[PDB]
Amino acid sequence: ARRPARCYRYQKNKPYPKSRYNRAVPDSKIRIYDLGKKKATVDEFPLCVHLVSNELEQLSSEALEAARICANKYMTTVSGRDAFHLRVRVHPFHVLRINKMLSCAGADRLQQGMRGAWGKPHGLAARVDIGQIIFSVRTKDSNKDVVVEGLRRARYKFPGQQKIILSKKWGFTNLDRPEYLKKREAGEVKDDGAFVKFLSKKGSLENNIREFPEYFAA
Amino acid sequence: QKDAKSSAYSSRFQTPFRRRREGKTDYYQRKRLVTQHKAKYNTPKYRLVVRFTNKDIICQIISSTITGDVVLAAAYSHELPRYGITHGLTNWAAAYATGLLIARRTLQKLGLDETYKGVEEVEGEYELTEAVEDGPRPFKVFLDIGLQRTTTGARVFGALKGASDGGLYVPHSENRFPGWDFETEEIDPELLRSYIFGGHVSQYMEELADDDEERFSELFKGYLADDIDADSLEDIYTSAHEAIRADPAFKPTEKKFTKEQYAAESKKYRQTKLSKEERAARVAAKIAALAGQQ
Amino acid sequence: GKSHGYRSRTRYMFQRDFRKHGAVHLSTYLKVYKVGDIVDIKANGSIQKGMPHKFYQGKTGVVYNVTKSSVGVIINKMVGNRYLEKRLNLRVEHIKHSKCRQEFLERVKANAAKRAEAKAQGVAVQLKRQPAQPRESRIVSTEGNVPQTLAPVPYETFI
Amino acid sequence: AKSKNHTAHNQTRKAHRNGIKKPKTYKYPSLKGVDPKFRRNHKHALHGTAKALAAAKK
Amino acid sequence: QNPMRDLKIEKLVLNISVGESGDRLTRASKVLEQLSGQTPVQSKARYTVRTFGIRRNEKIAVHVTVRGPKAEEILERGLKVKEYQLRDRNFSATGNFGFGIDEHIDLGIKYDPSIGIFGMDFYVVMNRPGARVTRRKRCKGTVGNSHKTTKEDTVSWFKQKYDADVLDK
RNA sequence: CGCGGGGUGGAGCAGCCCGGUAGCUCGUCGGGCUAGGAACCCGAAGGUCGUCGGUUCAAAUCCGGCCCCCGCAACCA
RNA sequence: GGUUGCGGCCAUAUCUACCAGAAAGCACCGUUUCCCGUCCGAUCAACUGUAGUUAAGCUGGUAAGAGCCUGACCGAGUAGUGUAGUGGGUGACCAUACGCGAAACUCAGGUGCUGCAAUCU
RNA sequence: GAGAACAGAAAUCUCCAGUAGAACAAAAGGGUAAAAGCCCCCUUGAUUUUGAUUUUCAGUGUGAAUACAAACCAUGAAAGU
RNA sequence: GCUCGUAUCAGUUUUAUGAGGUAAAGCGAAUGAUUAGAGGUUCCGGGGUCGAAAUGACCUUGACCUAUUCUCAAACUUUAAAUAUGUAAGAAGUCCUUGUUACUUAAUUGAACGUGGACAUUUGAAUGAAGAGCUUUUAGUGGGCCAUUUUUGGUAAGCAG
Repeated sequence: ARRPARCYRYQKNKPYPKSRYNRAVPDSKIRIYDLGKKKATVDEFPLCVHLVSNELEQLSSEALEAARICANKYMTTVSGRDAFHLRVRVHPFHVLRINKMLSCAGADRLQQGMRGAWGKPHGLAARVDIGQIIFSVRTKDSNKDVVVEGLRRARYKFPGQQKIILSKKWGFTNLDRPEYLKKREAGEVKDDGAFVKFLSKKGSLENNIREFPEYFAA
Repeated sequence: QKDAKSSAYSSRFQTPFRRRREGKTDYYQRKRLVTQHKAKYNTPKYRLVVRFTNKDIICQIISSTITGDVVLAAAYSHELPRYGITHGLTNWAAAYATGLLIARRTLQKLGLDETYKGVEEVEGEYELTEAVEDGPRPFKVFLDIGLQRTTTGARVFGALKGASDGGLYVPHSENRFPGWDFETEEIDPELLRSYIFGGHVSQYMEELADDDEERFSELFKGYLADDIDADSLEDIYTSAHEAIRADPAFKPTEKKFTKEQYAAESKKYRQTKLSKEERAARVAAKIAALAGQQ
Repeated sequence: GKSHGYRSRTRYMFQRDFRKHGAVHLSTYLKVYKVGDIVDIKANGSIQKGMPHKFYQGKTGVVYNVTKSSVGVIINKMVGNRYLEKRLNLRVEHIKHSKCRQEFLERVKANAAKRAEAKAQGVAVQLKRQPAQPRESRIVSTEGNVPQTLAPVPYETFI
Repeated sequence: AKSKNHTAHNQTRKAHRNGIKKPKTYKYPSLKGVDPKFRRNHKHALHGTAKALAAAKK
Repeated sequence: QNPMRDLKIEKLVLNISVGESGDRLTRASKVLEQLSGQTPVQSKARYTVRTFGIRRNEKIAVHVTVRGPKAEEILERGLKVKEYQLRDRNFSATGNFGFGIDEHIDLGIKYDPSIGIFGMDFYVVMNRPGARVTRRKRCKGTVGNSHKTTKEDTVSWFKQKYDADVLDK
């Protein structure tokens, strides 16, 4: 039995991470932050959809895991496992405390009241801000409705208000769609494992020649 | 794993002082050598800097300012041929002669030459420049040895002895001189005098002539060529002593040329930095050639 | 319990600097201080003798005493509802000259020079300083500078 | 019966009622705390200059 | 070019790391002293481990360093027991090399029942003129890449001198 | 619900605290002259310790994340 | 302009990898009787400056070099923040008014300067 | 990191890299690289006299500390400490 | 009350010059957290061919090397505000052959204190000044509480700080 999230919704305390001074806190309910075809190339999933926060509040690890499970389940049900890449982009680092006591008749016989009321760790939450992304799903443009609907389903597990925004960037890159297109029909971009490597006008020319040969051999 | 120097390492690296990187100056010792008593407001603290290169000795009387050090007078061993010492221009006797020359030069510059006449008849004994009654105190300098090793019988203390006998009041003990014995805490005046007057080289000459003629012909070849004998090098060292105490005025050289001529020739040879335009030209040529495969 | 030691809550105040640790360069020792000099106090974390208290970090005082490796500084400390005289015995590592007065001496020298020139000629020196005045009339042209009309931009996601 | 532990409330107003007027500065501040070697020489030199000034204008 | 950057032996270090201290180390020091013609120096443990039976500052080993023609003679008399057959594994990346031998009597030392049999580890530190730059006090420097000794030049020098041979692997 | 004991062969106890890691009881077949047996102890298998990151003194017992009464817990209303 | 001794500021000076260095200087370099110090003249000490070499150190040049430094209407008047309202919003928070105002990022340029003394085609 | 008999993850030896990621009696934070770390040599200033000063502060005390004065010593070649 | 009479001033700005490590920011910068994805031998793990012979040699999970910008820190930080904060803006000031000294200097070198000498009607920013400064003595009080903003404990409280 855990406390209702209305008791920890708001960012009342300073950040309280697990550290050398906490050193005994529960494990986060969410442990997997990448789902779907997370190994896909950047060219494969051009469209990106964000579920972003519109409130300054705390998102529980419990709620994060529930919403991630719900959205992943919906996308795998409707369009398939290898049709998308979902990234949970908030990690619960803030530790919530509880002043636990016996709850029974004659409870004042061991309570001690508010004396020594410092709490012990009992949960984890992610501290999110206005406009901060919570979920990021990259997929093909054919899967836009599927992905927005999966994010809309995930929205029900979260407190506060969230928005679904179609990113102007290419997938999980920080390049706009046409700017990335121009940089890719040029020779500046390179396929990494899952992200994109960039060519800059700095650094040693021998290393620049060794990498990105298509730009230079033009 | 030697070349693990990340950009973070190079960014957080704190480079030492330039002279500490060059390995020339000890700043821990320099602070105590240069930090003047504050109630002695601007009165300078004088260091007798002594340095020993290969085939040369550099003795300077140096004060300190914010903009940099200031030299009072300098005496190099390579100038001692003018006074009458050509060989062993770095040995202990030459260190003593250079110290004597720098002390005499400093006293000539300051006008403290007639007073504090120094020790003209040296005997290898321990003695400091005693201040005269009702008269100006002797010019006081402190020995600056730098990174050199303080050990008994060293030529830094040879230069120290030379300057102290020349007339400078430089505070020192006698237990770093040649002739000081560890078992019996006393100084051998005759051993110190022989080291002053070149006895430690004349003795080697005698022994080497007796036992190994090839070594004597190889080293001491200048001594042989000039026909200088072990009994006569003492005479030449004392003759240089009296000459130094006669005319220490420091006549410099002629340079055989002008600073402008030296500058023109050296600049003409020296490599010149590439301009930024030709730097970009080289880069773009590399793009056009190496990347294009001709 | 609570702790209020001499160097309490000085964790960052006496931290040396970024890439400025180690020995102290010799200009701080070659600088001289006379009685009456105005000096700023900024403690050197590396030197632990003659260290000012954390109250006097960033305070400016006047020298009243010069000793072998130290100066005595007069400071007016606010205690209660009044100012009290405090005399610190600090080291030159933590002591440094003040430019606040030096600007004023430069101005007084300039004022004397203008006074002399006035005694020579009488050309309305106007020694006194003045605050920034309201801007006078000017004429700005549009030749090669025709105004560019601007409008508020529409809102777009950017994310 | 717990009570209030500490507050600086009203303290600045109380100070500023008749408060933080600056310290009264004096020409010739006290020589206390000065180097006694300097103080000895200052006594001797002041004696000497008083004698010289008397000789100049007796 | 190669005016004076020809390889030479900077030093040769002979060490015997005895398990414990006492008579065993005393006799190891005796044999090392006899072989090197000079008193050796004994090295105490950096720290304590119970498995090896060593304590901190317990005089684990005895080693000596030699320079010059004596170093050359000891090196060749220790290569004889190897039959001039070393390995590129034995040769190091920094240009030095070494090899361990057992039964020191093979070097030409008669057996004594008290002293017993002792094994040592020869290590030759190879260099060229100019290491004073990195070993002196004033104006320290680091030798240039061209002047730096290497595994390849060391194995070449070792198979040229002593007309020896380095094993394939 | 109070830092209170381990989830160790099928069962209950060593070993956890000083480093090549099957220690007692049940069963299957021999031991062993037996006249069968009863008993005796010797061997074969049976615990890869409820389980994730280890910083490797080969760590999972001497780092940390979830259930179990106990050596027992009140106070005047 | 080169070099050295002593420095000031203490990376524009550091780090990596290649080149060049006339003269002098610096250096490596040669030796072990003395002073001296080591397991070891390797360091340190002394002596010769003679036997040799610019190989190294050192100096300089090169590099769409790392780092560092400087600047920018580069990002950005953004984040933040002092003051104000019987402003909005259930709230969380937010907008506006009068002011101050970043850091990261991007780009551009640079890669020691200088003092005292001595000295050199 | 590379290397050397036993010797291996850990014994001793050797080079390279190494901005301190070590150590500095203890808590933590500062600080320290030809040192404040490690090792060695010498030593007793952990001494005497009585004042001034900073912190807590009432500008009382106590504790601690700071810079001198007059001595007498230690160390070092010395500046100095 | 006293000494004086517009200053031996100021809960303010300005100008000049210090100090700070919070807000923010940062983590392809240190420390500590933290999510994913290329190649290399299994000495620097385990699961398998070419077995009575290695490190001719390849696939999976994972460990370390790289280049990676997913997210963070009250007891993390290169950077770093705003607001608050020290000092100065003159006549007790600025400059000159230095008269004294047992201090100091190699030294009539300095240090400190001085005589004498050059400098007002603009004596050196703004605004105000409703007099400035200085004592003596004594009352009551020494339970506080509320509001905006910053902020701690607590689910919170017309709660506690």
